[PDB]
Amino acid sequence: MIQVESMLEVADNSGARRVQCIKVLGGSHRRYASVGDIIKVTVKEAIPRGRVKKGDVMNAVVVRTKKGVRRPDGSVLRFDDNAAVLLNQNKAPIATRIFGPVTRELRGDQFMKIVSLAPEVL
Amino acid sequence: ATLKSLRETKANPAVSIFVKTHREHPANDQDPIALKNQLKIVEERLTNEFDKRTATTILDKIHAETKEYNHKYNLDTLAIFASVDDVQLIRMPLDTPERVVISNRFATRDLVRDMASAVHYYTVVLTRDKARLIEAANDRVVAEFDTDNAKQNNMEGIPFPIDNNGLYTTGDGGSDRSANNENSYLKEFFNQVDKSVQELWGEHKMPLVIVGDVRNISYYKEVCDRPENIIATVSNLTELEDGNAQRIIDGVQDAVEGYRTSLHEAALGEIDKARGANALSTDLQDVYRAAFQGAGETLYVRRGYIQAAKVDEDAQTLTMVTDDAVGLIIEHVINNGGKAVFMPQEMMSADQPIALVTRY
Amino acid sequence: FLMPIEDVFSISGRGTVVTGRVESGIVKVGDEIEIVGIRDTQKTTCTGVEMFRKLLDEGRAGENCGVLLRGTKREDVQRGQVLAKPGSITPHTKFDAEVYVLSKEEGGRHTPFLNGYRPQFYFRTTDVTGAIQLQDGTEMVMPGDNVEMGVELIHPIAMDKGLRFAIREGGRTVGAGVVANVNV
RNA sequence: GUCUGAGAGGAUGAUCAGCCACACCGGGACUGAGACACGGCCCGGACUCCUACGGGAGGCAGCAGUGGGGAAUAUUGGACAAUG
RNA sequence: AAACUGAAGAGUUUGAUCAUGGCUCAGAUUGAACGCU
RNA sequence: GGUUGGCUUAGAAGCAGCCAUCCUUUAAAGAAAGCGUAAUAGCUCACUAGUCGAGUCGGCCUGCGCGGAAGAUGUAACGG
Repeated sequence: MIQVESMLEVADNSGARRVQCIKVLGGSHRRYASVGDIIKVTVKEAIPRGRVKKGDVMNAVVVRTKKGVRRPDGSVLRFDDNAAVLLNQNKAPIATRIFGPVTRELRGDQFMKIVSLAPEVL
Repeated sequence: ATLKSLRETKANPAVSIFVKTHREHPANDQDPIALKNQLKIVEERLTNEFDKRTATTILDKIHAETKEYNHKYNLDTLAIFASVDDVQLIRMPLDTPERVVISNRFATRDLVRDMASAVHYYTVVLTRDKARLIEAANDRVVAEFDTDNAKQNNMEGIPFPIDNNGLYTTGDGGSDRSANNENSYLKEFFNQVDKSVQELWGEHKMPLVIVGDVRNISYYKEVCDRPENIIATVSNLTELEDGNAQRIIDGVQDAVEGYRTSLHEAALGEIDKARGANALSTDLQDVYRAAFQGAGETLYVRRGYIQAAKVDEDAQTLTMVTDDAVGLIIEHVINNGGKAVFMPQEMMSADQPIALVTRY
Repeated sequence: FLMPIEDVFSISGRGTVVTGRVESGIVKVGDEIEIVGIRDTQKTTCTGVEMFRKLLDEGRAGENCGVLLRGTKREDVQRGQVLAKPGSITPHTKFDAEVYVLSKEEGGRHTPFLNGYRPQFYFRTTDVTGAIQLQDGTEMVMPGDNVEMGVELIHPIAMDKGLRFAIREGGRTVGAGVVANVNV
């Protein structure tokens, strides 16, 4: 459960280190983003001379949450941080390296490179 | 001296010399040298292709006229239109390339460009205490709409300058400060100001630029009778009550240039419409032929597209002589009632620098 | 063997890779090939044929193999030239063509093709400005007709007698042509 | 040592020879007469690659050579016949 | 026997002069580049 | 049919606009009342002949109607 004004760690190599959610997309009163959900963020702290600069507004996908993700057997899977991966203007990853694990909720078409670049997929 | 006389004057030879020129010093140090170089070019061209007597006569007539030129009061281009009889000396702001054209007619394409770039508009100045209205053409104030304007005589609304003498501003009224009706009162004041502006516009329709604080501009916007007539809103102009009319005009210039840029951006869509209807010609020879036989409706030129060509009039062919084939096409289109639009070099590609929307 | 060049890039340690649909013939590692078109002809040799990030045994006709070159600095090759067997196919600029002018029902123009017309010619993977030059007795070509015309392109393009090109103005087709003679 | 300079000085430390230090980056040692080891080991790191996704591989500042940077610097040669 | 052998100035401040004093040049050198050949 | 009347206009052809609106073959047909064309082209109309058979056409005036006619707690603008 990510909402506007939530800090997320950055789980790729796009130069940002911390982002803040400024919009949960996909619905007029939509409250929360879980893993696989696309959010609007501002990058709040980036590495020097990186691709992304501090203060930029862009798209991200949540790739892990502390609330957890439910599985069809009823199990929950939680993480120690909230982490996103930055996206293009067409909601495609701009990453060449993914840090930390991700879940199988990113299986599909538009996050397949996130899945294939993650060190491990839960 | 005007575009009309220059276009309607015929000579043989008629020489148009355009010299690049600067407004400030020490940049204007090269204007004498640039003029002298451009005159050497035309002297040798005339001596080559007409004769020594014609060359020396034309150059003497223009020398006698350019000897007075101060070169400290230069504009951004110095144009010289010379014949064997008369010599005209004009200083144009716009721009041009240093060039010599010799033909049966003067190269008036830059004057056509300047004329086609003109915008006439109203400037409605709003404050919380007053409204002004300025009639404007490009850089200059035409009129400021005072009691001495004599276009406010049959006004039924309040004439300009409209002072906000509302009840809440003086204190008779009803609903004292505790009601918090300031916004509603100011909204109605701007509504009456809009009534006056619309009354004055209904006789001399031309677009309006709204100048004032961001809150005033927005209050006006949600109250204006014809909000689709507004071309620009400037919220960073200073001294709106006591300021000069010319000062307001100078403030609105970024907005006016943005509006011109938007007009060209829109003409892009007209070209696409003509291309879909297959009534657009982009080949230089096809454009020349269509413009020559009066079939051209709107010419679009890349703003600097100058091509010299071996134009044949009777055979109606163009091959690549006339030093300004594009200028000749512009002249034909203007003569046959069409319009010319000079689009910027990033709206129009260098691949296709000319496009004639034909009448059929 | 011939293959138009669509994309050009360079791989470190490997060299310039030129991708493209192999039109005909065969190309394998070690084959000598010349880069014909736009610029001047230059010879070179093949060192690698690969596609989908895996090395291929040999690039055959139809397949989209991207062939690697030796010593070409990725600036002497550009989109439009053909990777060709040496000697075969010569870069020309003056060629005669049996051009059919499209009517207004297949797109086309409402005005005829007249001598001195300069449209774009698309041959395989590039467009080049041309100069239609009708012979004696013809001043314009009615939309819907077909006639033999001479073309003077602005830069050399590798062509052979029988290759089919398209003519265009403003991005819409104004005719289709087939080369019938190449002159120097 | 090299260049310059009458010299004294000034500048400099390619090629040849001596000494030192380094071996993708940080750290630890093993074996050995000798190494904390350029084409050895272990751990950690960044980068490139392979993978069946569980895991693995690598280090031209050796000689050629490629990309890149640059104003600019060479062959992906032969033989151990000679000295080692 | 020998290693013991080596040292140049000019232009430019002034109406002109001498001095001072900077700037510039003629020499040699190079892991050189570039231009023409 | 003269004929794209003349002028104008890039065009200007019955039909942007301006000035005429004439003659001919006629049973009749306008220098055209509309649509249409960039201008042409094209389709009509006026008008005439034929078919049909008995009433029909258009203005003016008066009476009573119709549309124009959207609001907030509930019909809610004959008290029912």
